Amino acid sequence: GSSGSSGDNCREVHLEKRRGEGLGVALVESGWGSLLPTAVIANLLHGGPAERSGALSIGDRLTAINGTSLVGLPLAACQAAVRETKSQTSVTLSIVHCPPV
Repeated sequence: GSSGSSGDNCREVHLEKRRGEGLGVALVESGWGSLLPTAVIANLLHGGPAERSGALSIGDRLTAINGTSLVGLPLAACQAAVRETKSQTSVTLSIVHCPPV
């Protein structure tokens, strides 16, 4: 049925880049958390396929890319996976969508 319940709090953001086009994203290693670290956007290329979106901005925490659960993996992994997209003409970024306290 229509899967919809308090469990997964994220936002799927698909993009359209050119074959071999730099995604235009900069992630780093974060400590904040409970058991494992998270992927936090350190910097973004003001003028890329990811930024052009407007929603994805420095800070947001990445969870996966094009269907690649990165949550848990070290920054290196995310840095190696985020690069692959370069060749791809599409990019699906999924970050956390927490409510405005």
